[PDB]
Amino acid sequence: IGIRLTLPPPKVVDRWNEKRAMFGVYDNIGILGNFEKHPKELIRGPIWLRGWKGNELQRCIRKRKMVGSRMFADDLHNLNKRIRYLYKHFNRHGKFR
Amino acid sequence: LTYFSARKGKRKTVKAVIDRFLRLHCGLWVRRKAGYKKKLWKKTPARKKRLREFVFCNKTQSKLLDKMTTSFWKRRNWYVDDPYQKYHDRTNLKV
Amino acid sequence: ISRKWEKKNKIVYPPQLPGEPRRPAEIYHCRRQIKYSKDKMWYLAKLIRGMSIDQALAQLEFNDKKGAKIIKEVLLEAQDMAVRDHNVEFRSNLYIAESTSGRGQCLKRIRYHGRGRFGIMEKVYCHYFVKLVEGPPPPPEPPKTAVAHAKEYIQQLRSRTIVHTL
Amino acid sequence: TARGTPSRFLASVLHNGLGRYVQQLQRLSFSVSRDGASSRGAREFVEREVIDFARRNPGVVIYVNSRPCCVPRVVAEYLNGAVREESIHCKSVEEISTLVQKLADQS
Amino acid sequence: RGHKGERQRGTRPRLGFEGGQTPFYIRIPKYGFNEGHSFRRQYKPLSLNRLQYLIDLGRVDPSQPIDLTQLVNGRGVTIQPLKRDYGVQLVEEGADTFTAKVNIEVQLASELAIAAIEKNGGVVTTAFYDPRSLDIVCKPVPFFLRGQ
Amino acid sequence: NFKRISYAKTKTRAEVRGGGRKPWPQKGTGRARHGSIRSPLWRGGGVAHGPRGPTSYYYMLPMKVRALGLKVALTVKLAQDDLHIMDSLELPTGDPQYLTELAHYRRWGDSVLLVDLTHEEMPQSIVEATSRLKTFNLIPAVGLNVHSMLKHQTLVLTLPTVAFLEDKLLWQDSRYRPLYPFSLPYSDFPR
Amino acid sequence: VKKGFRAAFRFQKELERQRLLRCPPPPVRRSEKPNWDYHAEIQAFGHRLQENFSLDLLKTAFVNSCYIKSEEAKRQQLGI
Amino acid sequence: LRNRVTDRYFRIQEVLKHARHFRGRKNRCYRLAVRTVIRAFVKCTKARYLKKKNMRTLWINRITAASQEHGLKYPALIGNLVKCQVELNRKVLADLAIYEPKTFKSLAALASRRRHEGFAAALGDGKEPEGIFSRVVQYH
Amino acid sequence: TKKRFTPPIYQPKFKTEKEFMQHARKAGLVIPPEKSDRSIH
RNA sequence: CUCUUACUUUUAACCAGUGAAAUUGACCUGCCCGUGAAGAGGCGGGCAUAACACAGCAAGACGAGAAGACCCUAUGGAGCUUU
RNA sequence: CUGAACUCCUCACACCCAAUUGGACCAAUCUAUCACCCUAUAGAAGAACUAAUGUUAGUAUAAGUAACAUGAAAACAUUCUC
RNA sequence: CCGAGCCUGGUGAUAGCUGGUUGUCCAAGAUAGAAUCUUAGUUCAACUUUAAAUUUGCCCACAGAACCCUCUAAAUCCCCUU
RNA sequence: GCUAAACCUAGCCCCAAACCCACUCCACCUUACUACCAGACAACCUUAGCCAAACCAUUUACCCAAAUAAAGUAUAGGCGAUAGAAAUUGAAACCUGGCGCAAUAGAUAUAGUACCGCAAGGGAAAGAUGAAAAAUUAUAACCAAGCAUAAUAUAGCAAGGACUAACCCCUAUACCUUCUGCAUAAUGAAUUAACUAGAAAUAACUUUGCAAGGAGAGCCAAAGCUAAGACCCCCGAAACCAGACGA
Ligand SMILES: [K+]
Ligand SMILES: [K+]
Ligand SMILES: [K+]
Ligand SMILES: [K+]
Ligand SMILES: [K+]
Ligand SMILES: [K+]
Ligand SMILES: [K+]
Ligand SMILES: [K+]
Ligand SMILES: [K+]
Ligand SMILES: [K+]
Ligand SMILES: [K+]
Ligand SMILES: [K+]
Ligand SMILES: [Mg+2]
Ligand SMILES: [Mg+2]
Ligand SMILES: [Mg+2]
Ligand SMILES: [Mg+2]
Ligand SMILES: [Mg+2]
Ligand SMILES: [Mg+2]
Ligand SMILES: [Mg+2]
Ligand SMILES: [Mg+2]
Ligand SMILES: [Mg+2]
Ligand SMILES: [Mg+2]
Ligand SMILES: [Mg+2]
Ligand SMILES: [Mg+2]
Ligand SMILES: [Mg+2]
Ligand SMILES: [Mg+2]
Ligand SMILES: [Mg+2]
Ligand SMILES: [Mg+2]
Ligand SMILES: [Mg+2]
Ligand SMILES: [Mg+2]
Ligand SMILES: [Mg+2]
Ligand SMILES: [Mg+2]
Ligand SMILES: [Mg+2]
Ligand SMILES: [Mg+2]
Ligand SMILES: [Mg+2]
Ligand SMILES: [Mg+2]
Ligand SMILES: [Mg+2]
Ligand SMILES: [Mg+2]
Ligand SMILES: [Mg+2]
Ligand SMILES: [Mg+2]
Ligand SMILES: [Mg+2]
Ligand SMILES: [Mg+2]
Ligand SMILES: [Mg+2]
Ligand SMILES: [Mg+2]
Ligand SMILES: [Mg+2]
Ligand SMILES: [Mg+2]
Ligand SMILES: [Mg+2]
Ligand SMILES: [Mg+2]
Ligand SMILES: [Mg+2]
Ligand SMILES: [Mg+2]
Repeated sequence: IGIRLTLPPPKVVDRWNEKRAMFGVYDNIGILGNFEKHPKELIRGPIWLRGWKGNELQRCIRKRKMVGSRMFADDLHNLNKRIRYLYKHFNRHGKFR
Repeated sequence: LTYFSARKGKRKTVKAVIDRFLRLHCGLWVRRKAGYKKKLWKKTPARKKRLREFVFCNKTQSKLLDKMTTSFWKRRNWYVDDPYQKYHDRTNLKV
Repeated sequence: ISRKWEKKNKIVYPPQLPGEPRRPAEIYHCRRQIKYSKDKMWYLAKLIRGMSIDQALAQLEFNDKKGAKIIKEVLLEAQDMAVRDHNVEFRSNLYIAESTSGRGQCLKRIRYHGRGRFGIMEKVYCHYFVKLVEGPPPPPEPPKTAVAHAKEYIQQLRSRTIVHTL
Repeated sequence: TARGTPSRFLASVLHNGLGRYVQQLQRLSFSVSRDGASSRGAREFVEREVIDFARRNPGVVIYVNSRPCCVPRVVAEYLNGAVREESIHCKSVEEISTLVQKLADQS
Repeated sequence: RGHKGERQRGTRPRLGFEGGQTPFYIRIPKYGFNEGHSFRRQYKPLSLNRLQYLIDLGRVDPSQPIDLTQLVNGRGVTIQPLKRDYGVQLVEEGADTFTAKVNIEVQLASELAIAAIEKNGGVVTTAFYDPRSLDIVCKPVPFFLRGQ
Repeated sequence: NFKRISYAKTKTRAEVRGGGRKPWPQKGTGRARHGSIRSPLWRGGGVAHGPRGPTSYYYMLPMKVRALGLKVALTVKLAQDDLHIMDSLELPTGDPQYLTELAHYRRWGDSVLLVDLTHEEMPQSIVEATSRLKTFNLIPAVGLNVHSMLKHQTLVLTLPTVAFLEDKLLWQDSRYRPLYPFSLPYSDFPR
Repeated sequence: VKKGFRAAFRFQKELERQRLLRCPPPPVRRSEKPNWDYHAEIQAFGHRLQENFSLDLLKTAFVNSCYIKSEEAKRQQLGI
Repeated sequence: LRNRVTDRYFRIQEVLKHARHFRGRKNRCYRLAVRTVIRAFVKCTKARYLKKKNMRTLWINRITAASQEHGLKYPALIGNLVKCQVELNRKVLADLAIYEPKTFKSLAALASRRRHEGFAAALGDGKEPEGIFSRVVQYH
Repeated sequence: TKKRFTPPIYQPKFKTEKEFMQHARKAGLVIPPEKSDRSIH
């Protein structure tokens, strides 16, 4: 019980496909491109996360002022509550002061 | 103390420390004496003399005050004709 | 669910050699999902365990329990199934080798109690397994006699060594 | 465990050492991999150590089967019929040289 | 985390709370150590040792007038106008060994530093740059990209 | 990791539907005390400490460090006899089988990275042979990276590319500290 | 279903061992099993016992009449 | 990434294999067997001090019995064999009493001889010389 | 999950097709004729 | 009540059918004295001791049930009154 | 004379303190590159349960216990008792 | 289950209080006290842990440390040598 | 040997992109889903409190129209807790992807259904053959607890040391939590499976790079500076406030 009786289907991986064979290309676009472009501009994803790093409270604060006017009402309400909970935890709870 | 502000997400400074203490770049904190303006008519000149003296703080106090202030108050400033300019660096200090 | 008991009557043994002894015939049969308790049925399968086919049918024919009328029906159709399908010459030359009960898939209903309380009762079900073997019932083992008790005791006194030495 | 395990009395194989000593280790079967980091220590043992180990033990037949494998093992068979299987997975040459010699010394 | 209390439950009081007695940072009187710190003028010191070192390496040419821009372009100083910096003050350190004929412009200068430059045949002048102009003089190129 | 963005996310006990009502009274029932049916202890409850994506892993090594790793990769390829200099990447035919038989006769390896100076001046002969192959990839000199050099066994550079690389990598060894981004006008940059 | 391969592979090995115990296979000759060289196993036989056997003679000491008679039966069926 | 324990079956079998011979539910239920497997390992680890103690207790009981057959007590045999420079331990002596009875009587007769020489010397004031079996070999 | 409750064997009594259709009428089980171009071979 | 008794019915117990609940660390679950988180089936010294069901009893398992409602504590609540 | 984990003897040695603190290893999972009967070096993380009157589900104990049910005969027509 | 209804939301309310807190192995490791609407807590010290720097530390010889005064106390402080 | 066990899909999550937005007929604001009669009722108005301040009473962050920086600076404040700008500066932008979950997970979801509630409202559970079932006397077995095959024999946390030998001999006061201290007759636990709990700044340390300079404008700097690594859990009240639903 809790463990499968048969072996799973093999996990076949193509190590020489397009995405793996051309990974890392143009990462030094700045050094070798006379600094016309910056590597962070090659990052794709949420517009509030491109070329930026932070903790959950920092990520949530950044999302609310960058795309908060476009968020769904229910999702925005949960975001504000998440920021309230994290504000109390980080600034009032913990082992160190 | 506020470790993460709700708008910027950065540490704040306690402004009750800035109105009482002075930090030398070396890491020392200078303060006044509690009671240097209270009931001078019942105190001796010797006691009043050491009450209006600017004294230093210890390790435990200075480490606390360093946590209650940000890096802006730890930078090296070059004010013009500062009375404490010569005190921002230690000399002939070992260990 | 498991249904291995029905697959044991499908094994085909290789032809025996001329000098080998006659192999007794084995007949497996069962009945599934009987509306009866396995604990109550166990007392009936324990009764005929080791009996002959004709003696077991006589004890189950005058028993007042409901399981008796069910087992007797399973024995009658295993008796015919033996001679018809498993090449058994005499229908009376059979004995109960194995007879036990198993738990079946049971249901769950609610039993109401006082003060707005409730219990969960289960409509119990059971299986019955039987194995018939060709031949007469193996003779019962005689009770141990005083000669065997003494013969065993003297054997323990002779098997004792000097312990914790060379 | 003692109560959770079996036991035996101290004994020998065919009163060994009484008239002459006969090495009980009879066969060694290595399974190394041409490629594989797990078998690195086993490959270096086959280049310099196994040949010199066979010169000292001429009564032991050593088989080296180089095949694809993730866990290399050495199988030791003894005169009495016992078979002990062991793994040399990610073991240095010094660890495998003392292991094989342990197998030769046992009964 | 320890056993029970506020230690294990993460409910310690704030930093600086001494358990109820008037804290240390509160029982000390107030004095104007840093009163108006944001409106004081600062001047990055430029020693004659530093200046002579920049000239011996070719990072600042003495054949042309030396102003605030050429010093920054040569990585001799780092001005922070946003940090209430108003320029550089020429200090007298390295006056004895200083040997160079230059035309330098510095917002502040000591009486001894002037003597060292006027002894070797040079000229020193003091000029004022406001915070806006001070940002343009140090980094002209970013200002020429504003179309102003 | 610098361009990685994890999209995994879970819902906390505050985001699971319902779970506002206290299941049963605090005392008397003889059961454990619970405030909501969506706490982590429950089946269908929130995740106590789970992923809170989208999460970013962005960070930057110093320019001089990233430029130095290229020197080491270019040095290790040569020391291990895995670097091959060319004068031009022009093949006689656009047959991909020719480029494969050519790397096997010279014993290059199973994977080869061909580096050209620009993306527009690439001969069409080599563009038609590497577009159909998987281990014979063609990149411009601007797309050179430590990861692709380590993934591929053999590195092939043209003479123009070599001069291009030395200029870029040696400019870090002799340059002032930046006053403003190198994308803005400078006295002697670019060239 | 849990993702992974190591535990399932390790569980298949235990099932085989359980199956062998429940249904142990019939014994077979060691020569039929892998890793066997008759010429190398018979030389060690002597060296193991510290005796200077003669291979030509020792190889005929293990050949039995019953084996020769059967070895011929196999050829006759195949006409060889 | 959600990770789950996939090999929890083997983690509990390496504990239950040591509980197979227990009685009751603590031979198949991990929660119960784990607490009894741990008590078994502690008992086996502390039992190595009892084994050595109970052996010497057994040897002494067997030597005491073999010495009374010759009219001796355990202290008079051990103490007077040491006085004859005979360094034989309890293990060997008890083994000799079972498998070499004629040699054990020779050791008891020796102890009784050395014991009687001690009394004779206690009656004199040193003038009389030491006994033949009371002499001590010196090692330089 | 993984729950299926099965009843004991029913063992239909009537084998003939007529009785099945004769008993399907008493039970109201209407079985309309089939419609298919494919036939067995 | 002295001072209880007899009978009927229900319950009961046996046969048949159906089939709950609180409870349960594991148990191969004795007595006396003593000991000890100060009141022992489990420790120490003694005595007792083949195994097993059914029906009764309520001395013990500090028996089950309800995170004591009495009392105290919390810089914990609430209702009422007030110069 | 008996008597320890004290001490000696053969061999080996990091291998018996709560909170706290320091350090050396590691299961499984995903990713990169290897490997190819199940592994390696690294990078990541919803990364490890004998205990929360814990959550859900399954099955036991109590327990085959408590408790539950159908007026009588007969030809199943009918009659009789209450 | 009205000394004041129920539902949802604020809400993951708060709780110095109780309970719970998941792989292996080794190591160091029991603490004068002060303040506090504070004594069921906390901060400072003290003890304790780790890294680093440097030079003394422990044990202790003479000599030396009060009159007033009842126990003319056991002792302590200081302290080279070792 | 029963009970069971085992599976991989259904679909979901997070981004990106793109603004979004119906219909057969009939019926539906009266007691909705009801063919047909005299009417004139009409919408707008500071959220509070929990919480923090170790009580509490002024006060206590909540997108408000550009990322960064200026800056946690000016400034506000039982000047306590905490709150907190601007001038000015000025960046990039190719939907069709995932070091996301895989039936106790992931949407509550097979469904806002069943069921509960007068109402507002609350709110589930689960499925699995095969190319073919017009091959169903089919897809082997081996695995939790619970039982069965197979009741029990002096004596005792149930074992260990052992032993020819299961037991007999000797030795041994369950675990966790909580405590000055628990075999304690103090707490919790029938058992199996699965689920179920340490989140981060300041400085400092370690290992690279460059070096009186460091950093991919901002910032630091009297050997510093850049980058990385590594430290701060879970469940639980009675309550308080707002807006609805109820005689
Ligand atoms: K904190
Ligand atoms: K009567
Ligand atoms: K009782
Ligand atoms: K009670
Ligand atoms: K408690
Ligand atoms: K308290
Ligand atoms: K309060
Ligand atoms: K659900
Ligand atoms: K507990
Ligand atoms: K107690
Ligand atoms: K209690
Ligand atoms: K207890
Ligand atoms: Mg009712
Ligand atoms: Mg606790
Ligand atoms: Mg405490
Ligand atoms: Mg909620
Ligand atoms: Mg709550
Ligand atoms: Mg969920
Ligand atoms: Mg009954
Ligand atoms: Mg209980
Ligand atoms: Mg007592
Ligand atoms: Mg009874
Ligand atoms: Mg008890
Ligand atoms: Mg209580
Ligand atoms: Mg309150
Ligand atoms: Mg001893
Ligand atoms: Mg010792
Ligand atoms: Mg040691
Ligand atoms: Mg491993
Ligand atoms: Mg976890
Ligand atoms: Mg578990
Ligand atoms: Mg639990
Ligand atoms: Mg009963
Ligand atoms: Mg009854
Ligand atoms: Mg809480
Ligand atoms: Mg220690
Ligand atoms: Mg006070
Ligand atoms: Mg001294
Ligand atoms: Mg408060
Ligand atoms: Mg209060
Ligand atoms: Mg679901
Ligand atoms: Mg089982
Ligand atoms: Mg006993
Ligand atoms: Mg107490
Ligand atoms: Mg005790
Ligand atoms: Mg208590
Ligand atoms: Mg952390
Ligand atoms: Mg209030
Ligand atoms: Mg209200
Ligand atoms: Mg009414």
